[PDB]
Amino acid sequence: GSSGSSGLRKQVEELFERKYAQAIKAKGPVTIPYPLFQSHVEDLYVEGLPEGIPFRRPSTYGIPRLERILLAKERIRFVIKKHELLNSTREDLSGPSSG
Repeated sequence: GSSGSSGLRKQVEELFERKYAQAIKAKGPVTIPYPLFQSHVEDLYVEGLPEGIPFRRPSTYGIPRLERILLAKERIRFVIKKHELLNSTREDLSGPSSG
């Protein structure tokens, strides 16, 4: 039972952020606001997703569900209609360093 080194979730986790970061040309690790997006799904929403797989924490999706998301990565896309909507919320991350 060894996990960590390369994992679907991680793959998606990095992907999700990646796409998002791309939408903001971010060469760094960014966080995806589930609320800001949930409260504003008419502005902030993920696209290119496969069928039967919405835009939610990849820490829930099934092993097979993730794979697809990775297979749709080519299509996957993050539309940031409202940018400001993002800004303002708490500011400052503060925590450990991941890379």
